[PDB]
Amino acid sequence: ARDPKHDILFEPIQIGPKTLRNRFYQVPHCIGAGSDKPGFQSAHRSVKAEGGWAALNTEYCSINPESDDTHRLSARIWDEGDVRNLKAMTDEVHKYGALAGVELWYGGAHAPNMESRATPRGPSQYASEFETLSYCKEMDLSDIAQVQQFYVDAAKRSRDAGFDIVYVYGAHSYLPLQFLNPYYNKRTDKYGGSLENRARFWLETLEKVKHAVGSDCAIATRFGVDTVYGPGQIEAEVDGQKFVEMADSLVDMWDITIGDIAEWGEDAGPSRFYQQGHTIPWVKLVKQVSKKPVLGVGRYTDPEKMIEIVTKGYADIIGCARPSIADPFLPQKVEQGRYDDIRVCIGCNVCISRWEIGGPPMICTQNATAGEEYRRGWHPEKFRQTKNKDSVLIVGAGPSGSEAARVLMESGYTVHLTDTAEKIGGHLNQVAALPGLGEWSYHRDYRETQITKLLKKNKESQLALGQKPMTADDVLQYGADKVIIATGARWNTDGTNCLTHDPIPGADASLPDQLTPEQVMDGKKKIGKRVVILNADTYFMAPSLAEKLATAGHEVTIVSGVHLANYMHFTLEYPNMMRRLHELHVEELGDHFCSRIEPGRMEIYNIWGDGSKRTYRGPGVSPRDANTSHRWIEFDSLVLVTGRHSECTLWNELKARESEWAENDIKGIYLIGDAEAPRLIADATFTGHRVAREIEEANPQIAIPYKRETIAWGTPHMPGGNFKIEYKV
Amino acid sequence: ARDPKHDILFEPIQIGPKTLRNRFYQVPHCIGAGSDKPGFQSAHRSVKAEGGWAALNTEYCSINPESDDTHRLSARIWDEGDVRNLKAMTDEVHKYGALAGVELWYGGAHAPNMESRATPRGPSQYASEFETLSYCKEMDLSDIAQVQQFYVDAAKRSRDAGFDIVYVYGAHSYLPLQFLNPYYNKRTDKYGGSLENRARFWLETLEKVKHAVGSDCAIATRFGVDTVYGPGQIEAEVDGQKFVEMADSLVDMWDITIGDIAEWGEDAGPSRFYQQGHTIPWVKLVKQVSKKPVLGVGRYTDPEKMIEIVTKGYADIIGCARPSIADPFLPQKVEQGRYDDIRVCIGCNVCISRWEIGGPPMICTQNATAGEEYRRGWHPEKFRQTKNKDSVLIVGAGPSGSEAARVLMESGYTVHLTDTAEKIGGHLNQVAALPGLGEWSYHRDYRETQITKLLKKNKESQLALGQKPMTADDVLQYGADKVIIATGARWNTDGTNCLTHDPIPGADASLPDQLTPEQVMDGKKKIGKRVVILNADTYFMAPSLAEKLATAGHEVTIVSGVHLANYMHFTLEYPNMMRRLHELHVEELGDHFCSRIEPGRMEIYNIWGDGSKRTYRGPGVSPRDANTSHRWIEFDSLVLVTGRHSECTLWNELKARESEWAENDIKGIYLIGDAEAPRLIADATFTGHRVAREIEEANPQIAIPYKRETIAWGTPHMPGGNFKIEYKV
Ligand SMILES: Cc1cc2nc3c(=O)[nH]c(=O)nc-3n(C[C@H](O)[C@H](O)[C@H](O)COP(=O)(O)O)c2cc1C
Ligand SMILES: Cc1cc2nc3c(=O)[nH]c(=O)nc-3n(C[C@H](O)[C@H](O)[C@H](O)COP(=O)(O)O)c2cc1C
Ligand SMILES: Nc1ncnc2c1ncn2[C@@H]1O[C@H](COP(=O)(O)OP(=O)(O)O)[C@@H](O)[C@H]1O
Ligand SMILES: Nc1ncnc2c1ncn2[C@@H]1O[C@H](COP(=O)(O)OP(=O)(O)O)[C@@H](O)[C@H]1O
Ligand code: SF4
Ligand code: SF4
Repeated sequence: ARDPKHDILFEPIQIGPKTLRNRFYQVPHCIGAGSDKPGFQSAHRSVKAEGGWAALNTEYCSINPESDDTHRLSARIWDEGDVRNLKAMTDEVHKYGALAGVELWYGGAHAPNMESRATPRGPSQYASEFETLSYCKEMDLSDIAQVQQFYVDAAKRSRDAGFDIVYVYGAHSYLPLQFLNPYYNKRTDKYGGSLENRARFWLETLEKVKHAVGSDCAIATRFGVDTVYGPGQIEAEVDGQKFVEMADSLVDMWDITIGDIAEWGEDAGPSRFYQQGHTIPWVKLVKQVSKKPVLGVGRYTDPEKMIEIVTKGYADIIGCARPSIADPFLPQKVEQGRYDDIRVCIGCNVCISRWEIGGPPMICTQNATAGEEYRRGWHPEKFRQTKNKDSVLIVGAGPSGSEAARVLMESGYTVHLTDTAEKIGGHLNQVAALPGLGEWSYHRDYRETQITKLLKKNKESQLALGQKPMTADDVLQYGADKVIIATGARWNTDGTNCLTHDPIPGADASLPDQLTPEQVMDGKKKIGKRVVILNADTYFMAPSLAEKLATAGHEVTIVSGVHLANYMHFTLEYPNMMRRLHELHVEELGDHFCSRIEPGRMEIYNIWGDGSKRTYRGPGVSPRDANTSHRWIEFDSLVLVTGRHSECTLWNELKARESEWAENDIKGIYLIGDAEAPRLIADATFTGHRVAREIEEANPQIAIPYKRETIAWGTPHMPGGNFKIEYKV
Repeated sequence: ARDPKHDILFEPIQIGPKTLRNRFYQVPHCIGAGSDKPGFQSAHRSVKAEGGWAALNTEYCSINPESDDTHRLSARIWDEGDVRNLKAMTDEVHKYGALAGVELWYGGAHAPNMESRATPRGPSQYASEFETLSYCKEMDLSDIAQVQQFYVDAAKRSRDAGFDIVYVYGAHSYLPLQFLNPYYNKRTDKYGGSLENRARFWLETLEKVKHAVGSDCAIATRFGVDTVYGPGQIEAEVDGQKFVEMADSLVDMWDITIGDIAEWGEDAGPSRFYQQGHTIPWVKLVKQVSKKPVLGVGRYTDPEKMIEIVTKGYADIIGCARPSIADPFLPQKVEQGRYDDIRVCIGCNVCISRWEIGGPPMICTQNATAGEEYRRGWHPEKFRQTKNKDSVLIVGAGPSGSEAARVLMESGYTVHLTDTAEKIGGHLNQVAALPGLGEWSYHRDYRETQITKLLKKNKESQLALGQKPMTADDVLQYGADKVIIATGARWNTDGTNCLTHDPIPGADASLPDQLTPEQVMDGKKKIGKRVVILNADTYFMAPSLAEKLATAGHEVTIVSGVHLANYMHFTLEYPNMMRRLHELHVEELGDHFCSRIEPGRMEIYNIWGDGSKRTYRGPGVSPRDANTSHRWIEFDSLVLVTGRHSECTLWNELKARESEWAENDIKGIYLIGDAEAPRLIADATFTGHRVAREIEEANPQIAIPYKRETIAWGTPHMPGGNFKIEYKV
């Protein structure tokens, strides 16, 4: 039963001519579908509609070809073909009684236009601080009228597509905000200077959009109320609140964010730096002066926090993006009082990293069905029930093993999950202990909670933790119909890395002065004062250990052969991470790797040290002059973060003795997660989810085909268009 | 008439059961089309078929979902949908009497599989040196059987699609090469160790493919004969030649390359480092031991060079990739003796940069129609003729103005091209003078040659160089019906940059100790010993100037607020560029920018110097602790490379006096190229080509829409498939 305190979250709220059934609102957010993958777009949004969310929005939607984000993927409302594709989403969302919204976007120079090759226009000419080679043309008065017209035309197509909510997008430093912000706007005419002038472009656009579709659609505006850069850009109590007062009568609802685009991690707060509700100080400032419904994201996943902001008058609606990805059924579970079934977002930003990389579909660390709803037919809360009585033994309870266990149990199988470790979680139990990664434990907390309750539904299922390591013989005679090996991976101990694919002479983590990430995290092995971290990995391990060690008083130097924290650019953690390492005085030696290690010292070299000229000098000799940049640096302790290797000995033994499987009535043994190949936690979780869903297929080791959303030759995107080659001659 | 010496280039050559009509062969190369953009794929290849190329190949073609290059785009031959889409290309190519080929690809860990989420397999487990977070599973004997079967199935699907040539792709360190190369292969079974064991995987695969389609298709293999890393990887005179001897009986033709994947710029040699025929020393070693037709790329654009390699026995066929993109009609022009009509590739690698970025379609600096054949209907050699007598005045003869002039003249308009400069080329004349960029001149040599020739066909047209700068009055009273302003851009002189969008206090290129790129290239202003280059641009200017000054004896330090030469990662010039700067002792100070400048000194700061923690402290106050990393550095001369701005003064005046156009019989004035917004030379060229093609449209300032190749909701990619959402429950 739902706690009566949460009843307020289920009261309807009027937004202009529309009514939200409850206070759960999915703000606009990327998923890697746009108007190019209609199935993905409709399935992902409609499951949330089924899940109870009051309104579902598309991601930023380009109003015209001159605002093309390629290589990144945005939605598009350019023509009739887009209207058709996007309607599939509004139709499916309406089916479950929810509203559908679109976020009208024009990016200025922030849009690289790599597909269209068109020229972006802006208030003044500038080179984007995000897309450094992208420049825009300064707009004259007719340019302004024309772009405003693009918005009107787009709003009209949106109504045709079935959208109930139309946004004039002014967050993440996009067009309307560029005119408002002096950082971009250097004009001296009526569209620049004073706030009245700087606000003019936005005010006129809102008015024109309202005039065109305001009777049929709710007009909302997304606004970056503070750029969080201090004086120089937008400040909430200066221009921020004043603009709200000015535009209040034209808008039906305010959707608030903070930050710009280069650092939008200030908005999409990674759990590494920000807790739930991190945006409250800025968001509440809007309610204070607005007379319209206000909402502002803040990684809300806890109903207690949700009621707090609402009853305290900080917001009227609960806007979420990531929380809705991790759990499309969040509203329903709160309504039904099923608090323990809520799959809480861990704020890892891996979903976002996909958008930033440009082009690939979204994936989620918690929800392995995100992005898979349409192409694989995986509903996050509905599982195909087994008709047989097969039992499954799962060796390893990490992200992959525990997810496979959870899905199989949900499907009705009898499962036996075992691990030598005392708790479910595998390597993730160590990872969440790294500085700032505490919330990543929700991944294992959820699986622990779920597996425990699922055990009550089938007494033949068993959970055996803190056990002795399973052996080949133990597995063969266990008596399970099928076996899933999810034994994980370990960090290399001999220097093996992606640059050479070979060990490094002198690297041995069993030595007193060398450690692996595991040895550092266990905290038993002593670590000297001067620490050198040798890195060949582009994600979080090296910087996280550097932070941990520096805060403990060690002198840290990171020698990196690959771009340090590269992947963190995509998760939006990079800027604050660099600032953190800087305040801790961590020295970084990029573009360098190690050729040999000795006790207390190592020889490093610049990776660009070979001669620039290539000459054919015959066999046995390099075609470039020798690298002579080698130099030795000393250390008290050397931490090796060179790469990982699959722990697949058990698997290898079982495979060698495959002929014995039949004799023991073993129908199949499958290898998943890091034990198959070291992966991102999200993908490790996915492999477990997949073998569980496809356990009855011919070969669960390899995935069955998924529906592909690619154009079919002979079918034009434009209704009634000619698909054939036509040269203009 | 064609020079008799070039007759040999038109002799047919037998490759297995197929015959090449001449020696012009387009090797496989990316274009950003794959199987996702069938129109782009068929049009781009067929124009070359019409241009006389004997055979046209697709780019690398994935044989199975576990070799998915997303975010990069490759062709795919996974199912019937792909066969349908790819057949569009083979049909169109056959229409012009040419053969079509497909390059079967399996990438190992080099394929990040971001769309499929599948696990790649390889000879041993390793983390790709290219995709550092991508690991593969070590293959057992059944894995090997299964992957070889993938190739067979792909080959069979290829034959169904109408391909005449089927490749087993073993270049760029892909699968077959991974088994042959000790760098990847650490196996101890019959597939590792000795050369015969290392070659086993490739040999078996070739044999199975030949057996499956060898009677209907020619079997070719692409091979990286030398990884150009010296001992440790493949060496031409060691394993290289021997593998050729072993496989010779199985292949119908050898397609040779050099280098790996991380640095394939060694293969696709940038003119900055390599001249035409740079691969010869390696390629010739193959013909030395082979009995089958050999071909090896080398940026061949000159017929004199083409006949040299053939008559000297270095190769039997002329394989080209880039030269075919710059000029789809290269073969026909040679055949007809029209040597001066050949549009020579400048080896800028901008086409390639688009593939590396991942997702965007290809563009060409020389050929503005590349990628536009299908979507815009632009044929590179056919222009729609005008039916009126309009004359067009073009102010500025740089990349944009000269291309607009060329296309207008080809279309039959009377054109008046003028510039204050002595010759055609604009800023490109200074750029080609930078160290190693000499071949970029071909862009202006081509336009100079064509314009000169086109003037002869219309005596009303005129070329006026070395003139006084055109003023608004001059333009208004000139007498032309339409005017095109192509006045270019200039580098900023006040420190204005993408980071702040404002000038830097103390920045003034008129002072004796500060210079702009133009001042450095003119070589008149004196430059002191210690030079500091302040950079905020991510392409070639800062590195090139640094090289130029260092070779001249100056002590150079580059202070960069953006990732130095980032765009060069995409053009494949980065590795050799960094080695060059290192040899020249150029110091780099990344992650730093400039707050203020004084005579002989500048104050710099670390861009990550602000506090990592964000706290709301009200208006007027920054939410982060202040950056205190500021320090002063000295210099004798400071070179400013902070950004560019459009030179649009003339345009602005004309627009202000728009009311005067009608009375002077001026129908319209258009702004193109860098004057509209600083662009890459390729896009500047594109703007000129576009206004020219659309001069008769309602508004030539804005492009008319192009055909979009996006799926239409309601049409499944799989023929006979269901497009509706279907959950597996
Ligand atoms: C995968 C992803 C992509 C995003 N892209 C958009 C976008 O298209 N448009 C937009 O206005 N905001 C975008 N957002 C930002 C979200 O709207 C939101 O402001 C952010 O995720 C914080 O909300 P949350 O803390 O509830 O996730 C994106 C967020 C996510 C998760
Ligand atoms: C735009 C582009 C993409 C490429 N992609 C491929 C590819 O898919 N498969 C392949 O084997 N080679 C690829 N290449 C490499 C070319 O096949 C060729 O080896 C290289 O460009 C050198 O030939 P050229 O000097 O005549 O251009 C690519 C080259 C270009 C120009
Ligand atoms: N022989 C074994 N018997 C039981 N548990 C094992 C055995 N070998 C490894 N494990 C357990 O398997 C788990 C693997 O988890 P983890 O490394 O997180 O992998 P993944 O990320 O693939 O889920 C670890 O908790 C480890 O204790
Ligand atoms: N007022 C003018 N009259 C004539 N030519 C001009 C005038 N202003 C600039 N130019 C010329 O216009 C040309 C612009 O070329 P460029 O900078 O290469 O631009 P783009 O790359 O756009 O073609 C330069 O050669 C410059 O001399
Ligand atoms: S990928 Fe991570 S941050 Fe994104 S919704 Fe999932 S758990 Fe949340
Ligand atoms: S973009 Fe450059 S390197 Fe590529 S085909 Fe064109 S001129 Fe050649």
